[PDB]
Amino acid sequence: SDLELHPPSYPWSHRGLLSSLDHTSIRRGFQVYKQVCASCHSMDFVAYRHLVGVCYTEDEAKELAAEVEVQDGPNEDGEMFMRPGKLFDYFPKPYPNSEAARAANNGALPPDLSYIVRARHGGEDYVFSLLTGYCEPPTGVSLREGLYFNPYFPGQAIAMAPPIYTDVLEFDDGTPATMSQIAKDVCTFLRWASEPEHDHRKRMGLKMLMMMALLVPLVYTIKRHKWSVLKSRKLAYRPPK
Amino acid sequence: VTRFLGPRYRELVKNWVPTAYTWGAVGAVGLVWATDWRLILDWVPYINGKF
Amino acid sequence: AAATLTSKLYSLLFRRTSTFALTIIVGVMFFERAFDQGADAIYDHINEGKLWKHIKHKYENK
Amino acid sequence: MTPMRKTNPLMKLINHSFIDLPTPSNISAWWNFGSLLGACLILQITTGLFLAMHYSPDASTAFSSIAHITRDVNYGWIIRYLHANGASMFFICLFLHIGRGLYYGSFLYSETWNIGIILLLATMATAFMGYVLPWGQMSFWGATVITNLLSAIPYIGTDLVQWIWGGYSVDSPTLTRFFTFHFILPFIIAALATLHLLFLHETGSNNPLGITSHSDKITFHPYYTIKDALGLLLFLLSLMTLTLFSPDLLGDPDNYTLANPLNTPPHIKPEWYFLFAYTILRSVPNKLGGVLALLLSILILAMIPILHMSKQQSMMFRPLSQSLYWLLAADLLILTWIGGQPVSYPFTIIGQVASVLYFTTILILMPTISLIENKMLKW
Amino acid sequence: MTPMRKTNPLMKLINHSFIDLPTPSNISAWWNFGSLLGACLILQITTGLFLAMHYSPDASTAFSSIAHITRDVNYGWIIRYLHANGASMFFICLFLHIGRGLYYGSFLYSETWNIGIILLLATMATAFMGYVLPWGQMSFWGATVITNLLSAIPYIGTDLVQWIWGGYSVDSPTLTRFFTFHFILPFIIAALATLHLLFLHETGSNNPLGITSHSDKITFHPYYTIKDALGLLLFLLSLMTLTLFSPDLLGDPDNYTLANPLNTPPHIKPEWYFLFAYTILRSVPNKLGGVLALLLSILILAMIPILHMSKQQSMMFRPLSQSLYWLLAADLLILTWIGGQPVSYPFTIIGQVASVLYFTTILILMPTISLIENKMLKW
Amino acid sequence: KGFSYLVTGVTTVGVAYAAKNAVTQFVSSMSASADVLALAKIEIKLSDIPEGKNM
Ligand SMILES: COC1=C(OC)C(=O)C(C/C=C(/C)CC/C=C(\C)CC/C=C(\C)CC/C=C(\C)CC/C=C(/C)CC/C=C(\C)CC/C=C(\C)CC/C=C(/C)CC/C=C(\C)CCC=C(C)C)=C(C)C1=O
Ligand SMILES: COC1=C(OC)C(=O)C(C/C=C(\C)CC/C=C(/C)CC/C=C(\C)CC/C=C(\C)CC/C=C(/C)CC/C=C(\C)CC/C=C(/C)CC/C=C(\C)CC/C=C(\C)CCC=C(C)C)=C(C)C1=O
Ligand SMILES: COC1=C(OC)C(=O)C(C/C=C(\C)CC/C=C(/C)CC/C=C(\C)CC/C=C(\C)CC/C=C(\C)CC/C=C(\C)CC/C=C(\C)CC/C=C(\C)CC/C=C(\C)CCC=C(C)C)=C(C)C1=O
Ligand code: HEC
Ligand code: HEM
Ligand code: HEM
Ligand code: HEM
Ligand code: HEM
Repeated sequence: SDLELHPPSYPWSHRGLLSSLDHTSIRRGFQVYKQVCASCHSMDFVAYRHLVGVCYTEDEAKELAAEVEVQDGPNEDGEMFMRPGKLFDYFPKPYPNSEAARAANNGALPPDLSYIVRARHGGEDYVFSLLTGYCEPPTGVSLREGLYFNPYFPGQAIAMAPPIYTDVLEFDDGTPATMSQIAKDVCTFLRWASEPEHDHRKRMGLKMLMMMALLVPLVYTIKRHKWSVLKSRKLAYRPPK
Repeated sequence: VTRFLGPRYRELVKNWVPTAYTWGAVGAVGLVWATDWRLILDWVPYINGKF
Repeated sequence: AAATLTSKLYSLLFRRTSTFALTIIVGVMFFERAFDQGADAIYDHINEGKLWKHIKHKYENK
Repeated sequence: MTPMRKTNPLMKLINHSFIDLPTPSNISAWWNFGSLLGACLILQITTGLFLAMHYSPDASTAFSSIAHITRDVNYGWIIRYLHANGASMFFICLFLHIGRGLYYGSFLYSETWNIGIILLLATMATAFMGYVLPWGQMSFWGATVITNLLSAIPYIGTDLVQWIWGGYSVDSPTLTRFFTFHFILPFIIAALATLHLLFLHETGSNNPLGITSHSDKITFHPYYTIKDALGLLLFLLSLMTLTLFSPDLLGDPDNYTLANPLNTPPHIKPEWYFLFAYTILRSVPNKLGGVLALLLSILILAMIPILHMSKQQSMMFRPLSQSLYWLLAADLLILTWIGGQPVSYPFTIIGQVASVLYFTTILILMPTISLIENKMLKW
Repeated sequence: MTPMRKTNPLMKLINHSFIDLPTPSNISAWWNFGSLLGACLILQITTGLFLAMHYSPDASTAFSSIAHITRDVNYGWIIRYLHANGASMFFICLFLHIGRGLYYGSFLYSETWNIGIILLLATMATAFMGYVLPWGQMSFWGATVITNLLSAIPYIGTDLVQWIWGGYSVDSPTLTRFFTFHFILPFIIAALATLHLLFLHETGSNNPLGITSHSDKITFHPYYTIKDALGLLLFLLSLMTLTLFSPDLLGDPDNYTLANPLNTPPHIKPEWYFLFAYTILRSVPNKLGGVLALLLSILILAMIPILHMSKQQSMMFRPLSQSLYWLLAADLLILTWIGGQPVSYPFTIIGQVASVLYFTTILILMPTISLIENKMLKW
Repeated sequence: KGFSYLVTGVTTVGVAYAAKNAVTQFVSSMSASADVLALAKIEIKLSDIPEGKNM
């Protein structure tokens, strides 16, 4: 109803024009996603690869993929079976179809997270504020029993129950688990999942800037050199008298 | 053909030989650089960024 | 009294256009390596610890 | 013994158009965008051709295809962003290319000016069908709204809409034909551009002063080549900065969500370059009124040469006309800004005032002040 | 007031190119196949354009889309057959176009003759990639064989075959990539066709006698517009008979089966218009040597003007050259027939003999007989 | 003269550098998508297959 509360601009480590993404944050962010997120949210456009050079090594990724189970093509002279899974299978979807997901979530459909950051205004800033700020409704508003108040949601009513609290997980790194900490990591991981060319894009930008700095004055100098003959030309008018 | 034989044509080609050598070198070095052909770029003095 | 650097660079190289092209392409060969390496070092120095290549140490070789 | 570029037929054309073209010496930067437009076209063409090798023009796999380009195709993301960002640059140069003629009086070249109007309409169509290809929420619904705008025809109406759609709604058949039309039109624009240059050469370019430049003409190869090579470098600098630092600034989210025929976003605003006309439509409550307004808008450009009354080409020497020009530009800025805002009381009234002010200034104020200036000069 | 067609820029080109350029009065029907080729090109674009509105370039949906076009889409079947059969008519006209030049000495126009060779190579590329679009059993294997035949290139072959494939096999990426090339290439051919005419126009057309016809030139419009219209009517007659009565005679069945990667058909053969070359490569024992033969051949067409040593342009007054020309035509017929037959001792030797006979005729026999004919007349 | 030609000579170097890079991007896009490589050549296989058996 009322104009939605605009999230504030947070100091992300990659807000800078030339900064990059802390890859340890992405590692812990994915760790959060593996169980807390994948219950009903899905990442349709991500594979167990794309992580070999980002967070996890070759062997660790393969071992991690072995922990899942996919369904394989029809056995010759047979039927479908179940395969362990290799480094070309996308992340498991939680439900066979959208309608089944709606049934298990009071009719609400959890959007795919692959492009959520670029899909919503504010990007990760919006998500971080959304994950936190799960306060109670003010005086004078009521909500359906299966909905929760959130001032950052455009309708202030959301079917998402608070998903993250303290001590839900235990990072192997030893970093203490804190609602703010988990939110920061997962938001960074999502920003990557929607833009894995972030670091490369900015590196090329850096080279472009230095190359332009060298070139623009040089090309202007050549232009002035050729045009000098015209810019210094002097004229005179000498009629017969 | 038959007419091109003659002493002065020999003089002309001898004049232009060095220019052809330079252009041939330009083409050769440019091709390897554009294609980053490793085998010849592995014998260069310091350009060994490849592993 | 020594002849200026540019004058020597002109007579030996720039006077003949074929040599002018040859020196250009060799300079490209050399400047490409130099510029690329310098820019990469700057970018890494801006983001120590963030880039995963600096993180491999904590977990590698099992 | 004589030069070989004055005998070979293919070199005669290049010599006429490029090397020995007599061109005024005092032309400013405003005369560079012409070249840039073609350059941008040449870029778009090549950029798009490479995107076509991995795009599936189907309603069920188009969105997934783009996701695959930006995550699996080597340097696919940069190619996609260059295409998207290069389209906005096209319009920016195109608007500045048209403004120069309006200010300096280049419209007096009837033939060339009319060819441009056609080129503008062709480019506008190309950009609209390109923007629907990604098959995002904005793409799907933007096509629906703009395509339902032909129902205002008195007696035919639905027939054209259903004919274009290839069905009762917007679906795969519409996507496929738009893909083909998107592919082909740019090459048609290239042919039109050659006709544009053809009629231009008979007379030559117009200098900023508006006086005959036949006494101060210079060749094009040594001077304007480097001058137009510096402009293209700046053009690339701007384009690369936009792509490599703010890839999604002149766009809009909800294009990264799959199109849903059932759900509809609230604002559903079109692309920035198609915003001034959008406000003109909403300003008139009637559908037929709005569509006529949109068309009457472009038609004004064709009528502008007929509305000229001053005895001079350039407005450089006519300051009152200059002030009116800049007020008209500000009005266009207001129209664009309003297009980006939701429908509400202040915006609606402001849009109506801007629309009427737009038309009145062109159709009434400009001729009147031109006559007034002729009076103070004792012409 | 003088006619406007001699003052308007756009009308000057049309007047020069079509209405009023002098032409020989005696040119026979052989000189009518050039105009038909362009007409066919025009016909091939429009039909293909409509097919592009429904075709889906994917490994799985490509075959399905063709079936959908043939049955569900209105008049889809007729459009597809016009496109398919128009291709064959295009090559028939193209061969007759080339044949006329070889017989009447038109190759003396070097600039025009060389451009023609490029048009032929481009045409073949367009036709070869188009044959892959149906994605039938023959299309898949035809592309496989004609592409694997670049692994013979000294050191880059293997690297330049996977790059073309976009992978380590022939799959959907090849299909989409070929689709874009199929679309774009014909338009380049159209542009090149304008360079062909341009270089021709600066000298004028040839006549059967081989003597200059400046004494008896005629305006092109009335006489030859109706004559070319008659030719177009006859060309349409042939095309419609092929499509409306026996559409599939000139095609090869087994293309109506889904492409099976793990099933090599017993008898793989190219299309009828490409068979002559297939036999020239299948005969040479060396794989690389066969590629060098298929190329050295096509290019002897570029060498014809050098090997010319007669003192008469036209072979009309050269009875011995006529006998060789028809003998060479018969040799091409033999090569075509062998191309469609399985490998075996009789066909192989016949193909080998035909190949050597083809080459030696063009190189030695024709120059020698021309010299003897010159000696006979006491030049 | 040497100074002026030096400017031109240096400028071309920059133009050349970018040129090569740009082309290598467009050409590389046609080589092979990452998924093609992932699905191909990935055929690690255990040696545990008994004698005569064919897995
Ligand atoms: C049995 O299986 C097989 C088949 O069946 C299934 C087949 O189908 C085929 C056939 C192959 C088919 C598809 C594949 C082959 C494809 C190719 C060779 C070509 C590769 C390219 C393509 C897609 C791209 C095509 C290229 C295009 C558009 C680029 C050209 C663009 C332009 C504007 C053209 C511009 C040209 C201009 C300005 C130049 C102007 C001048 C000229 C013509 C003048 C000539 C100049 C000269 C020097 C020549 C004159 C020479 C003189 C005097 C010397 C004489 C010469 C001698 C040689 C003696 C094979 C091999 C096969 O196995
Ligand atoms: C013997 O002597 C002779 C000579 O020697 C003296 C000669 O020299 C010659 C000349 C030589 C020859 C012809 C030979 C070839 C040589 C040539 C120069 C010509 C070369 C050929 C070409 C470039 C090809 C020309 C074209 C072809 C096939 C046409 C392709 C391009 C097109 C425009 C064609 C049209 C396609 C059309 C319209 C599509 C059909 C669809 C239509 C109704 C539906 C379309 C709908 C839309 C766009 C909808 C858009 C909607 C939009 C934006 C939505 C808007 C919504 C709103 C609400 C506003 C001859 C003949 C001769 O005999
Ligand atoms: C201000 O003052 C000025 C003026 O006024 C005074 C002026 O007037 C002007 C006048 C000039 C202008 C504005 C300039 C612009 C003018 C115009 C009209 C604009 C025109 C624009 C164009 C034509 C667009 C140009 C670009 C186009 C079409 C696209 C170009 C690229 C391509 C087709 C693709 C090229 C190739 C690419 C990327 C390589 C990738 C592909 C491959 C290798 C191909 C893969 C293989 C295949 C097809 C296979 C082929 C072979 C096969 C199957 C088999 C072979 C055989 C076997 C045996 C295997 C100026 C400059 C000016 O300043
Ligand atoms: C684990 C952290 C977590 C993140 C990050 C996350 N989800 Fe969701 N999510 C939903 C549903 C249902 C919606 C749609 C409406 C809503 O939020 O209730 C949604 C919506 C969202 C939205 C915004 C929707 C919009 O339209 O703006 C984001 C962002 C999101 N999820 C991400 C079910 C879940 C469930 C299943 C219990 C879990 C667990 C869950 N969500 C946990 C998470
Ligand atoms: C859409 C693609 C277009 C291209 C590729 C193009 C191309 C060009 C070029 C290269 C020039 C020469 C520039 C100069 O000499 O100043 C030019 C001039 C001109 N253009 Fe366009 N143009 C396009 C669109 C338009 C449009 C939409 C108009 C609208 C009126 C237009 C009107 C003109 C006029 C009047 C001139 C002559 C200017 C003068 O004589 O000073 N053009 N065009
Ligand atoms: C003036 C010429 C052109 C203009 C103005 C133009 C404009 C556009 C625009 C604005 C988009 C959507 C960008 C986005 O959604 O981010 C687009 C998409 C596209 N265009 Fe064009 N385009 C032009 C020429 C071409 C050509 C010649 C081709 C030939 C293949 C082409 C192929 C495509 C493709 C494949 C897409 C899909 C974009 C995607 O998948 O992300 N375009 N075009
Ligand atoms: C592929 C599309 C082609 C088109 C649209 C085309 C068009 C034309 C036209 C309209 C003419 C004049 C009228 C006529 O001769 O009937 C002509 C003449 C000519 N063509 Fe083509 N041509 C094409 C390909 C070729 C090829 C492959 C060659 C190979 C040799 C060629 C060689 C010639 C020559 C030598 C002439 C001069 C005829 C003369 O002087 O009498 N053309 N062409
Ligand atoms: C000289 C110009 C052209 C030639 C020689 C040519 C030739 C061919 C050939 C031989 C086929 C095989 C069809 C079959 O075997 O059933 C084909 C298919 C096709 N071509 Fe064309 N083509 C030309 C122009 C075009 C153009 C301009 C387009 C689109 C703009 C196009 C689109 C298609 C499509 C969609 C198919 C698939 C039809 C099918 O699978 O039956 N073609 N082409």
